[PDB]
Amino acid sequence: MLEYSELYPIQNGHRMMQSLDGMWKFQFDPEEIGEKSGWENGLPAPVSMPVPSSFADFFTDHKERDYCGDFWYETEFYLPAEWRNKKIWLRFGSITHRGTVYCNGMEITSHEGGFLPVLADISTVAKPGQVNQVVVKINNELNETSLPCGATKILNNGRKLAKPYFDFFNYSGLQRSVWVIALPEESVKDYSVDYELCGTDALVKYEVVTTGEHPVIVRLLDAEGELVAETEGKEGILQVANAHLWEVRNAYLYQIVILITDVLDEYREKIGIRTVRIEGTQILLNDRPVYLKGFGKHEDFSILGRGFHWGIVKRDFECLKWTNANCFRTSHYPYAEEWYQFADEEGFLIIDEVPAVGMMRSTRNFVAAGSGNYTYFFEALTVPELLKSHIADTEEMITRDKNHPSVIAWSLFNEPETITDYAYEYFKEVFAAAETYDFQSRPMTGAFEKNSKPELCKCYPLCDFICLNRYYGWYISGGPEIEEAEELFRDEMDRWKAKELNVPFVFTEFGTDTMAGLHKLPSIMWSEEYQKEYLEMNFRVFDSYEFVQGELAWNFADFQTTEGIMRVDGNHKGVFTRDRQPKAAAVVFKDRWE
Amino acid sequence: MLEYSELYPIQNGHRMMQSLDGMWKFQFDPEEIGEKSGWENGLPAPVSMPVPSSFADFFTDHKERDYCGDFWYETEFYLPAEWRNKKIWLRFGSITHRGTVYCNGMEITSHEGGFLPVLADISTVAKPGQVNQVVVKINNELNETSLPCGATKILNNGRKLAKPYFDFFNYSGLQRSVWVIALPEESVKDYSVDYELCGTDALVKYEVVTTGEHPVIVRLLDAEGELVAETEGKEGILQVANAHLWEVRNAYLYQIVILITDGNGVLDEYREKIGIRTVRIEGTQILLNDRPVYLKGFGKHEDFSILGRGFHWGIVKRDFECLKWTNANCFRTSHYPYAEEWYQFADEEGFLIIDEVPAVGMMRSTRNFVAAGSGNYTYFFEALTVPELLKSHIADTEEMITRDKNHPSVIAWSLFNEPETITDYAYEYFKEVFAAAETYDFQSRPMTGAFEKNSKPELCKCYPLCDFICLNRYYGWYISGGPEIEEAEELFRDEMDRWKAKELNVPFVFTEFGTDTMAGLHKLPSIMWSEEYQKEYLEMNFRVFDSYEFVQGELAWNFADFQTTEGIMRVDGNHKGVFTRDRQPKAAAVVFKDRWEKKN
Ligand SMILES: [Cl-]
Ligand SMILES: [Cl-]
Repeated sequence: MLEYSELYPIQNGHRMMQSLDGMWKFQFDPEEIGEKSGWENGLPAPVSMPVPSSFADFFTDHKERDYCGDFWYETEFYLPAEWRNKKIWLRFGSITHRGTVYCNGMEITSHEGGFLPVLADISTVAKPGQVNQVVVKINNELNETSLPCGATKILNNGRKLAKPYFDFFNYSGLQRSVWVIALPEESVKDYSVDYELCGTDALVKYEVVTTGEHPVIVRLLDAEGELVAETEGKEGILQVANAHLWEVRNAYLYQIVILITDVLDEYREKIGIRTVRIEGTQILLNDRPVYLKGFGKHEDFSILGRGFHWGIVKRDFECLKWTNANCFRTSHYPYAEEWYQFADEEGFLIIDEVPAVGMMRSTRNFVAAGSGNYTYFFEALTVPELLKSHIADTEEMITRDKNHPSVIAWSLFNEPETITDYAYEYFKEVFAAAETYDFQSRPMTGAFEKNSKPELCKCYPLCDFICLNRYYGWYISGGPEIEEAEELFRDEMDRWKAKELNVPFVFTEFGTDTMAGLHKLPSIMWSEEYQKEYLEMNFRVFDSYEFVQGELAWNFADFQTTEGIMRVDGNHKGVFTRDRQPKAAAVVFKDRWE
Repeated sequence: MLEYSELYPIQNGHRMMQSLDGMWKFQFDPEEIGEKSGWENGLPAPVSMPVPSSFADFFTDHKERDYCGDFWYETEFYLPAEWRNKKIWLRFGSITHRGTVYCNGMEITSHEGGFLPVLADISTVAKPGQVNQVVVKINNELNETSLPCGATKILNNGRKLAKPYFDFFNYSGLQRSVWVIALPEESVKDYSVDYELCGTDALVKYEVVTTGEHPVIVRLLDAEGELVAETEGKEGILQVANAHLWEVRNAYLYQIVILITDGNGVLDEYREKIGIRTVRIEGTQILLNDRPVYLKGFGKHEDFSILGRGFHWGIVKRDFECLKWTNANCFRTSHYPYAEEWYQFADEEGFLIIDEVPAVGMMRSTRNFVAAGSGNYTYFFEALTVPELLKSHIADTEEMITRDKNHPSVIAWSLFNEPETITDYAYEYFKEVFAAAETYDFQSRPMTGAFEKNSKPELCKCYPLCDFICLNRYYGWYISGGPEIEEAEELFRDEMDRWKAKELNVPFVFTEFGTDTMAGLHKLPSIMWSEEYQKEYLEMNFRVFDSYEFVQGELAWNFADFQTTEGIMRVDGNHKGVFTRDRQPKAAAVVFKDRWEKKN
């Protein structure tokens, strides 16, 4: 279990917080001489770099956009003098992909994983009342011992080029907000809630972790601040009579309030009373079935790359609502915590995905996810280091996101090898670990490439429901062969039906690249009309199987990828353009999903 | 009465034809010296030029693209020896806009009007069994004394620049096929058919004009070649028992055969395909074969990448497959008569045509699309140029009607588009055009024209002349667009309520309505110029149309993106197309398909 708290920062009497967002100093370190040359003390010749954002798309030259290797940030903040006697942490929403944090010259901690928060305890070096310095050494290379997976090519000048095993640009930097926070010396470290429904009434079971021994009181407030339940102890049950349940696209948020007393700490968070259970082939939310309708997405916008902005969230949610979606998948990595906060208010359902993408050794991975070629990926001697990373990223993800009502499943892989017992052994461990970290035991899943065929795949028995990525009519029998493609699709769904697994299937990826404004009569692959015809055919197949309980189309919006001959300025399978405007097919979803 | 035949060329024993399409020789004449310098005998420094085609879009520099003034074409053809003792004509489908034809050095004839055939009798100068020469001086300037109307600016270096009073590019040259043909010394010059429906049977009234006095017999053949009627005489009635009528989008064509007989011999033989059908306006209704018809389709343009107005059959084939997928039954030949092939093919496919003379730009404005609702009168029909303009307007009408009157597809003549009509000088002008048109058409079929918003119900003086009234309105675009579209609808309905209150008891067709739409431009919520806005503008205008019993047709503007003269309001032509210039469909094309599948 973890040496820090994953809880979002708040500001009350006992807990303080100050934003470090703004313009930082930035400098590339291509010869990797920073540590030995005093950069922990300040950067020798930096530039200005916005935070949060991704560094790549600001520059005007290739070597800098495509930089791969070591690079540094530095900034300076004044701590209020009133934060003596408090524990003081730096909280980075993310450090992509790995980094060591230095503060006032001292190395505080290093982290691996570029999509989950990083906590640095600077209590012993922070100078309250004075100006303080923070310096972060970051690395954005890809390998097969960390997620997401890939490789690093050295070119003739010795400069490094990222060669990912995934299909999305390797944005990196400090992409999410950065805080400095003050906690009490005895503090709430973690807590977990589970829900039971008793007719109209409800139980909120909870457990609490603290950095101390003092008694804990837990209060639960309704939307208007009035009290509805109170229990003493670090373990308890809250009784909410005539409970107001969090519903799909109709949220109700209670407020939990955790206290440590003699009052030493207070933590407050919005939660939603709802239950998630798989009965047979159905997904039950509050004991009634739900059908998932929505999109795979990316944290991706012009200029900012993966940088968080609230304006992107607002628009992306006003578009999801306009299509009448109810659900999205945080593909292929946990998002910024603000996305889940807002999903909670709006009643969207989230499949939360750990970044286990790239577990097949292929640099053009999307044509290759149906080629039939096994890459011997889980037979290699780096696999134990990889497994340790994957489990640690699952643990940090679940701890961070488990108390959001919108999060209803965990996706623990996208398009890996599953056709050999080497991969069963691997994934069995991962699921085992995820089952222990989630106090609610909500459904665990992953998304399968076409190569994980019903006859050969070893891993679908680990899944509570099964997610399929399928491109019938695009990478398989596309264009004039599109009727062959429908058959082949039905052929496979027939074989899955024949297995009588009695579990739900969700299509988590299907789509066509579509250039906005390419019209052709008759339609051709890449036009707007072909996208509509494609979707109308996948819909017919989905609607032919009682156990298909969900469609998450790929993608919500055009996004940026590694450049290559099959990628025309990124990936054009969006239903919206990258500036968040709808292609002709968005209307297809809107109508179907009403 | 015209000094030549408008009859399309055929090839039998009595009548022979030869195409002159190919690379011709071409030369600009900016100093206007060709005649004094002997260009009538050949050009001194030519380049090659495709025929048929408009010259403008081939070149890579502005001076040649935008050329305005005199320019010359030349080619050479071999006349077979066997054409001695025939009358030999050159037949240009069109010479744009005016020209003078020369054959082996000799001025044969001159013609004014850029969109109808030019016939030049070269019988005295032709040399059969030898190689012959044709040379044409063309001028593409615009003025206020011919159609279509514009003006001509002289730049500071002496260059002429066309400044049209219309919104389409001033393509010009030899835009249509060219033939040399041989006719008999006694030939059929002209004929005309009218029809009456007799239950299962039908009458084909007719009349023939020849160049001599030998007698005529007229035969009528069904679709399979079999004889169904015969009559002696230059005027007659053919009696067709168990007639197959020509019906909208369900065409049947008879062959008519006109012979000039020397007892047991044949002197001339002309064959055209025709279609029995009747057209009549009864009250507010447009009756085809005695049932009501709702017009659904488009205003078009003879326009295409590289070719300009140049004629190609593939442009036809694609454009008709698109109209059929759309479920249209109609189109208007805005704003000039088309190549004859367009009509021939509309006959096979059963489309209805409104045939438009080129009477456009009768109002002095160079940005004339912002000005058809401005409210500003330009005294256009009180100028002393007007009597000359009237004469060539009538002349183009007579030539259009004489040419096109025997196509079943042609159900009405449009004699103006967006002129000034709020004035008695304009009533007196158009009373003459309409009176002329009535006489040249043997079927006395409906005559109309299209009115700008400026020609309000209270002010207009010209709508009485029309058998039905065509309106060009842009409520939701030029008027009260974008955020104000709610208001554009109430304004529209207020105008229609005033037309209603006049109780004119005539049908109204909407011949223009549309929005510039950039393919690929998507906005949510929609904005003027987005594809989404096109669809909404349309849904709005349909609600208005459907609120009025007397609205009996809707021709959207335009079938396809097309080229205009350039300027700040024109992003590479006009983008009111429902299809792109390369004839693929924007999102509002299915709006039409669905509405029109489920009308009548
Ligand atoms: Cl460069
Ligand atoms: Cl130039």
